[PDB]
Amino acid sequence: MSGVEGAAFQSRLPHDRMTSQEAACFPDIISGPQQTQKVFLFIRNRTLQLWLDNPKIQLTFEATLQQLEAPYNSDTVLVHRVHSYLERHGLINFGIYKRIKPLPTKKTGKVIIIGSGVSGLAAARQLQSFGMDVTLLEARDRVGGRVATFRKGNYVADLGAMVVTGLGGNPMAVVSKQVNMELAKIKQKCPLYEANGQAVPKEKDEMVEQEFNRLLEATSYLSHQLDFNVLNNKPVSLGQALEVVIQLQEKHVKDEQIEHWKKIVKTQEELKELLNKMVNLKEKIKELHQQYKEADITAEFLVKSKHRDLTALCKEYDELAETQGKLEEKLQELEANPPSDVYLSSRDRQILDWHFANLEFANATPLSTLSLKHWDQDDDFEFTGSHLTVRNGYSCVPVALAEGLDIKLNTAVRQVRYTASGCEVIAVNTRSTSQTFIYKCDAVLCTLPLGVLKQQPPAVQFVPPLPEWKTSAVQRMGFGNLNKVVLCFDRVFWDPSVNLFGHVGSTTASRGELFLFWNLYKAPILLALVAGEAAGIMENISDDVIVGRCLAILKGIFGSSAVPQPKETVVSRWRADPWARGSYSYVAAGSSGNDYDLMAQPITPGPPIPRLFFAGEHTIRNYPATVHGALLSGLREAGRIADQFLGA
Ligand SMILES: Cc1cc2nc3c(=O)[nH]c(=O)nc-3n(C[C@H](O)[C@H](O)[C@H](O)COP(=O)(O)OP(=O)(O)OC[C@H]3O[C@@H](n4cnc5c(N)ncnc54)[C@H](O)[C@@H]3O)c2cc1C
Ligand SMILES: O=CCCc1cc(F)cc(F)c1OCc1ccccc1
Repeated sequence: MSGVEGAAFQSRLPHDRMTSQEAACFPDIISGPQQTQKVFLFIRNRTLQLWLDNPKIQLTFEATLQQLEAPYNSDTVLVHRVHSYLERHGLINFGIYKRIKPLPTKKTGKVIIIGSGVSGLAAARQLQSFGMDVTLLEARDRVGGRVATFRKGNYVADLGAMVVTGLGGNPMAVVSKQVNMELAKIKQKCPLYEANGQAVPKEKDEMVEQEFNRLLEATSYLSHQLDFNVLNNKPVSLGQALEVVIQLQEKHVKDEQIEHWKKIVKTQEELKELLNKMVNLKEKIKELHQQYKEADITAEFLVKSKHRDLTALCKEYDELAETQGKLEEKLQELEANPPSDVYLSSRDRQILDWHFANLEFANATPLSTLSLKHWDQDDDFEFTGSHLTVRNGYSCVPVALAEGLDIKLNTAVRQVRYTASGCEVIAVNTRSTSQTFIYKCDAVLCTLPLGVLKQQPPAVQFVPPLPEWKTSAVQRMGFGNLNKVVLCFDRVFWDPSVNLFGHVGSTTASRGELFLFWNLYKAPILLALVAGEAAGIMENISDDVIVGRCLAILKGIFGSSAVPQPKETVVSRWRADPWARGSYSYVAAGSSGNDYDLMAQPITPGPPIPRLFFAGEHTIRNYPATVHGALLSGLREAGRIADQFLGA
């Protein structure tokens, strides 16, 4: 594919037609001749290409006009329109870049942003570029939110986001170039170790995995082909459907076991009756063998008759022992080819629970909480390319984003007042909570995590309270959990050529406890994941004991002598973290992707213009629970807000 077509793809745009969004802002193009539309698209793609080819400097209108070839560089008005649209919507001149045109010194409109994670920072930089007065209020003593990098000595380790999900179409590709993230592709191989330390043999790792795929497709067939979505008044969870399809495979195994037993018994009865019938014939021949020995002309003919009759019963017998053979032959082969005894052996199921845990990792919640119909509604939006880890720590992104922003750390928002005339945010200093702050403004952008919005009683009071249609969405939606244990050693004792290895838990309930180990970093560091039901429960374990359990697993895989005591350790507790209350959102049973749209919807105080805006990973339907989705949501909101307070 070409250069300009690649730029559309990298911007998540169809290279050869206009989006609905573009059709709204450029109606004259839609109703116009086909030729002009083709010219529009080329101007849009080429502008994106100029920006994506060098995202480190601002791409100005003037510079765009100068790098277009004829006849495109001659339609100055259209070029400005396109450049302005792309800039407003954050498709060019986003992230951190050298400004050509320095910042307008008289600001226009005052926006408070709640929260200094990627969504807040991304919006903030936009709004600051559009010439507004932006202040962020962050409760932690750092920026980044759920991007949190641990650094001590040579050790670098991410406690929140750590993976970049393909660069094709990914806005983080731009930010990576801007910020100089060291990215590294993740090697796919992931050996598993049973709870006793033994490696899972390849036959089984392969067999179980393929059966995990088949099981999971069956739940999709149930949902998206049989409408198995609402059972006895309740929406079906993924975990529930998974139980169903396992139960049928178990039924299928039991039934072919029954058919086999029936085939055995039938052949045994045949042999039992045939042998008895052969028994009676030996007796019948016993009595004729006796008459033949006793034996005149009627005697001379008596012998021929007795011989003719004695050998006829031997033909009957020899012919039955022939059938005797082809039965006990058919029997012997059936006693040797039993079908499966059980669908899953005890070890097989434990290994299968690993794959389930891996999916509870990806979604941050136990499977029995996920919406069967919608849990993967975002799959059509995945980026192309291999996944990467941030070898220098993902915190480099929000820290770069924070440069030059008016960011008030240790400032926790307690109440958001919004009315038709303006807004007031009330916050306390987390170091001296008697100290209070009152921030007047024209608009509030709320990037508070869904976990904080769900908090009952509320951590942040809204005045007037949020409308029912918004609170209903917040209650319906899922906010999951996921935790990491960071182990820093003075020497690498694991396989260096492997990024991942799995610990197969002993029980289904605990299947997510320390189930996946990551080797990601220059220094000798391991990350152990705690997923599913284990995530929330493990937060109540002291660090010394949970690390002891890691070392117990690792000493089982590598030997008790090869595993030294760690020099430094860190354990996340995202659920108990008051500024997150969880890891990220998931589509809960009974929710749907539509709730992500309602989360993004701004609030207008009744009689009118909107004042309270929403960004964050829980507000972007096609990219939830990700860093880039948070980034995209901040860009989106900055465009929405600038449209309102500067003009569309
Ligand atoms: C353990 C873990 C692993 C993850 N794995 C990945 C991964 O590899 N890749 C990926 O793309 N995503 C992953 N994610 C998800 C990703 O980190 C998030 O989607 C993303 O960080 C969303 O950030 P946000 O800006 O929307 O919210 P946040 O980063 O939470 O920002 C909200 C901010 O508001 C602040 N705040 C809270 N309450 C208040 C208050 N009262 N007043 C003021 N400020 C307040 C918070 O401190 C925070 O800074 C993971 C997340 C976690 C936690
Ligand atoms: O550590 C953080 C993982 C959380 C996460 C949340 C998402 F919504 C999407 C992700 F890509 C993702 O991170 C990498 C990943 C990819 C596939 C399966 C599991 C994890």
